[PDB]
Amino acid sequence: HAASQMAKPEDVKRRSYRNYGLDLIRGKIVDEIHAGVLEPTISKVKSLKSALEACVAILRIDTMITV
Amino acid sequence: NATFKNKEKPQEVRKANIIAARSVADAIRTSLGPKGMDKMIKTSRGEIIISNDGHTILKQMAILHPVARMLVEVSAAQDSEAGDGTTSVVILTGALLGAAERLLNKGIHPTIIADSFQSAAKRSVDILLEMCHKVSLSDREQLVRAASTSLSSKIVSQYSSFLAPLAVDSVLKISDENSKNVDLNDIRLVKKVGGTIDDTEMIDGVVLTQTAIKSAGGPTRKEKAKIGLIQFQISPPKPDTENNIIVNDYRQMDKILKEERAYLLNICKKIKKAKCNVLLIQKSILRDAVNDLALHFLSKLNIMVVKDIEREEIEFLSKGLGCKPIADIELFTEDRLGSADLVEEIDSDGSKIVRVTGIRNNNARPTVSVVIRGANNMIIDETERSLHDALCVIRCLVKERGLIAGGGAPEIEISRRLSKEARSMEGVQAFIWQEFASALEVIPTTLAENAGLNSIKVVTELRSKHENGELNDGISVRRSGTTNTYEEHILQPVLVSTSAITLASECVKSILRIDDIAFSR
Amino acid sequence: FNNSRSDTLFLGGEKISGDDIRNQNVLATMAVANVVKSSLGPVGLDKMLVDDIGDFTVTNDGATILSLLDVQHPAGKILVELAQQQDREIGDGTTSVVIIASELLKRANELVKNKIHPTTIITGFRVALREAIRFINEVLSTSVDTLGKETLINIA
Repeated sequence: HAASQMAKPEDVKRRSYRNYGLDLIRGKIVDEIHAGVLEPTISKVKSLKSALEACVAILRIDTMITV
Repeated sequence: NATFKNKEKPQEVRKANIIAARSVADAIRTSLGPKGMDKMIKTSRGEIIISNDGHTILKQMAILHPVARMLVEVSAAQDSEAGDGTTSVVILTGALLGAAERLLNKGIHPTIIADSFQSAAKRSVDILLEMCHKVSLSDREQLVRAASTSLSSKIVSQYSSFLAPLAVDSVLKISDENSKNVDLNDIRLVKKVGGTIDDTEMIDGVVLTQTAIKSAGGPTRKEKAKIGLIQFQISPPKPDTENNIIVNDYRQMDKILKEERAYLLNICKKIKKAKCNVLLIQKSILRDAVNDLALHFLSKLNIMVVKDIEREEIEFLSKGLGCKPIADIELFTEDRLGSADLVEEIDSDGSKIVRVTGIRNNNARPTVSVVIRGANNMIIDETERSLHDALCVIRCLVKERGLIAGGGAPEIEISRRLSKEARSMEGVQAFIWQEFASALEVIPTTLAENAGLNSIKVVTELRSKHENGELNDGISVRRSGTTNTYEEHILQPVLVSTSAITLASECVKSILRIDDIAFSR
Repeated sequence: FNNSRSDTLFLGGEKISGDDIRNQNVLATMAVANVVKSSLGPVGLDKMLVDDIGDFTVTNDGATILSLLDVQHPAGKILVELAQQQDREIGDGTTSVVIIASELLKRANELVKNKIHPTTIITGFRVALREAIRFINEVLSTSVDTLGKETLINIA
């Protein structure tokens, strides 16, 4: 992924190195678009926001009163 | 050296008083400001809540200490008079108590401390008045801007362009120009699910939470109506004592059934003889407000019925409409009826809301109702919550005209002013005034801390900037620094700051005067 | 170890504040994440859920594992309720949300110890999210590889 960002501003490359992920069966790095490992956009946008919003709710607690 | 021994040690009580009260104030302190921190509270019933509302925190804090609980009454008085600043007045009280503790350690008698603090408080009030930017309650734009600004911290801020002028008209209906003290308890907020936020009305009459007749044939709407308040229940006789009836034939049971029906009808007919068009029946848990059968009979009489009306709603009806409570059935008479041009139930996405409008009578009184609509509970709740704050902000502008910049601006200015004015004082008063001025800094200090800013840096920048500015320099969480309080629209009504100075001083006075506690049973 | 003996704030209860409650919150969110963590991915392992009566079930469903977890700290319940909301909008991802949320809270606690104010941690996290979402839009693609080639065959 670092390589895919290095060429990004120039669009000069032999390979994009982009969208390479974890092959959890063979234990290697593969091109996920061809391999077929896809998730819908909404899953990643919602997951990142959902995790943050809960984190903020907890980080905002600097006091607990226990009656 | 050596000094008075004081074998009896009332100072142990005064120490416990300040220690307990400051602990409460330091706790709530962390919630000050739009960037303040939330608290978790587990209540005695096992329910756990998260909130940054100052009053809710203190209410559920379950304070036991006989003196620290005074800070709850302080937040109540602040909410009662100003409606805002319920956190700030408690924080200031804590800081002034800390100043008192240092003064006590220096050998200053608590009588001296209380009297000197009161004198400094009187100067703080004058300084606040000097800093005021005057407004008129005849200028709706000044009031709308003040309300919308305070609502910027709410979940839905966009509709304040409509909710704010509704609050203004609601107050002005009861706050005619030649007035000072405005009682917002004459403005009733009635909400139902359905519709959207824009679908909100300011009504010159009384709006109820209850529905009209459910039974077939009911008119559900009356024109040119006389309106009575029923406090008795229209239900078949059901004695609470012992009764023994023997029934050997159906004819006897039919007579019993006729008694139940005739009783309900006899009341319905006696009511109609009073020329009453609408029956607004007070809720009771003893018997049903109106039996289904009574609604049938009353419907046939072309009488509109609204059942199970809350006690508070009855108090609004008896003030607005000219109608009077009717304790009993035989006492139901024309003299007890009010006036309205139209009484109707409005069904807006199932709102089923009853409105009494158009009193058109000398018995009319300046009562206000608001009709709140919205698809979800959160919509009508946020609308109600926003209007409650908007009404309080506007009330403040009527009682003590003008706004003062927020962000700690008056706290820096007052502290600087008193620090210099103290130079004209002599003796214990000069030293105590300096401690008072220092205590004021707890607010801009806390705001800087909760905003993520360096405490000393922010307070220092404000103190130096107030060499040239007066109210224009304060803390902006939006800009995350010391910036122009007016361009950022950081404004607080005079009454809120004035009340915080007064009530905090009164609390410290009350706390320092406590030298003992005894049981009485 | 446990936060008690407050000896401050004269109310009918205890007071836990500052680094004490912050560390407690970290322990709670890790305790929850440590349960669901291993369910992530098609190659993960399932876990056993045993009730108070004597029955049990074995599942790798993150939503079931989290919902049926006995959580005694509200700091962890927030993440369990989050997952329950996730099911109502997406229907999946409950495992990955809890895993990320716990790591962010742990990382945040380290920033607090290094004298970064929680307000600036919350702010920075939200600023990062805005750019993170914009980035996702750049790697975003539509239905591809159907003309002149097929990758959908690897899905089947």
